[PDB]
Amino acid sequence: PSAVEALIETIDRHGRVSLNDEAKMKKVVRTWKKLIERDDLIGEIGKHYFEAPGPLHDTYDEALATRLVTTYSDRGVARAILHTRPSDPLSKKAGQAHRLEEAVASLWKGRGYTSDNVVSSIATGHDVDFFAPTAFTFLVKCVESEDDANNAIFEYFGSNPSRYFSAVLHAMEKPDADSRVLESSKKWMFQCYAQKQFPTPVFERTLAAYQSNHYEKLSLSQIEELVEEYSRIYS
Amino acid sequence: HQLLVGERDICEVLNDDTIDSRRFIGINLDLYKNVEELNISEKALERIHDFQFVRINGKNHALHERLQGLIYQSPQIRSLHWKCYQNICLPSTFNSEFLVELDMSFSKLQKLWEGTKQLRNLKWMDLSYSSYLKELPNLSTATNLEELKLRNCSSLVELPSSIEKLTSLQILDLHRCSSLVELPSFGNATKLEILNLENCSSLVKLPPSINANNLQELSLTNCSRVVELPAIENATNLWKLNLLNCSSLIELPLSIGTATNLKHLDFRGCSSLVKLPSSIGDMTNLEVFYLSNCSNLVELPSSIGNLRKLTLLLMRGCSKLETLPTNINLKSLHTLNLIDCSRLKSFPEISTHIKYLRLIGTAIKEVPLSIMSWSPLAHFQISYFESLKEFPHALDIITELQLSKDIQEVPPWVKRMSRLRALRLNNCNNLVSLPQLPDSLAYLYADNCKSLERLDCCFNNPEIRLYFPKCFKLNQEARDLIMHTSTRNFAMLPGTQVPACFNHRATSGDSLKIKLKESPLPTTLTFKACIMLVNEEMSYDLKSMSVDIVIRDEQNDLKVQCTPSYHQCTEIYVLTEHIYTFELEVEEVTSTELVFEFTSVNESICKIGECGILQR
Repeated sequence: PSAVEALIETIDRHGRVSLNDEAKMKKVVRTWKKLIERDDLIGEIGKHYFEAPGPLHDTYDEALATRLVTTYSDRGVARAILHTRPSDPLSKKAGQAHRLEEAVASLWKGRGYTSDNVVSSIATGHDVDFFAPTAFTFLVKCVESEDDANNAIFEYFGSNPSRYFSAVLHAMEKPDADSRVLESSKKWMFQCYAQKQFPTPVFERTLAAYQSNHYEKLSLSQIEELVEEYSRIYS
Repeated sequence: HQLLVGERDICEVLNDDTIDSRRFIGINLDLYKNVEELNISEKALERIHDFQFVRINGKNHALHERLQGLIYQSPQIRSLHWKCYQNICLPSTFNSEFLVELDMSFSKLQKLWEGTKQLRNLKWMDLSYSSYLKELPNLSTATNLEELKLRNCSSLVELPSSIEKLTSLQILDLHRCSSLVELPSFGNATKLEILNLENCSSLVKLPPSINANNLQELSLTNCSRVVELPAIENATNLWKLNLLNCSSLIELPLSIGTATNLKHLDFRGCSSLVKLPSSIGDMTNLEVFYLSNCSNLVELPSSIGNLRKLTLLLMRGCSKLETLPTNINLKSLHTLNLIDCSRLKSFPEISTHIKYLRLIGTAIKEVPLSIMSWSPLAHFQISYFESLKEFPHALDIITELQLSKDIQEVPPWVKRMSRLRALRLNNCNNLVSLPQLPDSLAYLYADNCKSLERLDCCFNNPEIRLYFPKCFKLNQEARDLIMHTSTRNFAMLPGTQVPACFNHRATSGDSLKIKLKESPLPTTLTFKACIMLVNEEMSYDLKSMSVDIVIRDEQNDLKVQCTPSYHQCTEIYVLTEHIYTFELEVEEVTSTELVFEFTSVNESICKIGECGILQR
């Protein structure tokens, strides 16, 4: 058959077959890549799923996002979004990918997800992955403000500045890391300890106490970077 | 060419004082490993060997002083790609006469050049993610330029005044230049092909007009301070035009309707947009047309009738909207989405083939006698008003009702209402009882009724969803009916423990042991499950819940099949102290005891706690 009919029947079969978690995490990416291959697929399938019986939506993209999230779980959709980022943002593939990602973000907002639900859905297991740009931008999309996204990541680490700083330092090494945003997160942590009127030089011993899932235990307590910088940025 | 792929393993070749250093047209480096300076002899810094294709992949916080010595001394540098440049400015010795491409996709530059240099044959300049850039050079004498991709340059305060002379520009990506406050006039022959200004939170002014004969995309998706929009002269082949969240936009260019091939128009969030232009109807093939939260949009132009291809007309929260156009018949309209339009005050009669008519929150208060001439409505939703009894032609077509907060009693004539498939009560703070509902009912969303103690019905639709969130006042015969109504969908109820009717209770977890009531003389068996959720932080708005079900036998090991095998509802609420029930269907099991493991998809939103079942 054609591409639209084949992809629709694939999505329906996957939805009703009640497949394994690893099977869904593997098939969501294949379906997702099939979706963004050409620019006349998202619209046509969205229009088809809009008219089909069920709940009523406001857009076609919302209908497609609802069906995708229902078939492959909230974590499967996030997995497909993070691992299917095309290279050139001005291409047709990138446009379709952004359409799908924004539809899913609005879907999650419409269900009253908090920052913690979104972070736990994106969560992959490695604490460094939350600061990769392809995940940080989606998180900011879902929470609407970088401060709230940073707070959500900080709380997901058990409110532990040691783990947070280790993750940010590891994200510094990343090749395509938007260093401005990484310094924005580091500056946010410094600030949230700063205006608190907690300008004690003991920030060193607070970090030492908060340090020893599991993570790289920064032994590099950055007595200047993570201390002298706090020393002369404020007070 | 065949690139000299090397990672710190070409730097030894350049130390040789022989002519072997010369005759290297292309150099390709990868400096992921950190080092301040490449181990190069000072004698090789004197040699003036030239490079034409330079492709260097830099490293953060590693300013290679010597690598800049050998590279930029090359006179004929045709191409240049230095990711993570890590220097304040390009060296003053650079000769860019023959430059054809430039690409510094991550950088710490602050101004490229001191003075107006020669860019006669520059054709590409990508400076993306140069967050520390302060100003572009004097882009005059850059006539042959084609693309200028300044994506995500946060600190770029202003574009050069000499942009008018880029008579060959095709692409100008200024995606998230959050500090740019003015877009200079472009010129009479540039003919931009992609004008991308997506997230310019501080952009104010725009060119008075731009040539648009060859224009396909024009994105302003969060420009919150764009006062007006440049005139789009021809736009014969626009493909994309979205002005999402563009508040402060007062009007629209009157030439927007010249785009005769545009097929989707999105103005969601465009607050303070007073009126659409009268040329909107000139658009052909315009299929999807979004408006949402468009406050101050007081009228919708009557030129719409020319569209002939419109399919979806979304209009939510259009508070100031007063009068839709009359005496039109949109041939191919499919859904008219008019929700929360407070000041509508008049029925929407603009088509005859509408299939989804959503009219909730509108102060309509009448229904015309002309609807029997319309095509059958698959979804006609109107918020209930008291003076609805006078319209017997509106009762048999209606599909969804919605009682308001200040409803003293649901009218007894709802039973006459034939094709009703839902009845949503929204915090009916002064109610007592619910009458008999029509048997076509398939949804009952009693959201937060403070007092709904009595239910006086017997639902007989096999697929009905009796959701009663936060509806505490309920006599036990009502709670018995909600739980024991035979439906193949969910059912909500406020509760604190799984009731006693579900005998085979089990602790908080996913392991239920039940025993067959007898030797299974009936082949099939029917189970009614009950489920609470683990107490955990719950958002006041959590609205999605799905469940997986797996049945395995322990006396004999075999994964017995289950017929429903999952329940999913995207409208149900997720609340802690609430009881969720559903139905189960099984084969003829040769065993005598079975194990039910009620898991839940999306373990990161809600987990199943106490859950006991029963056999019918």
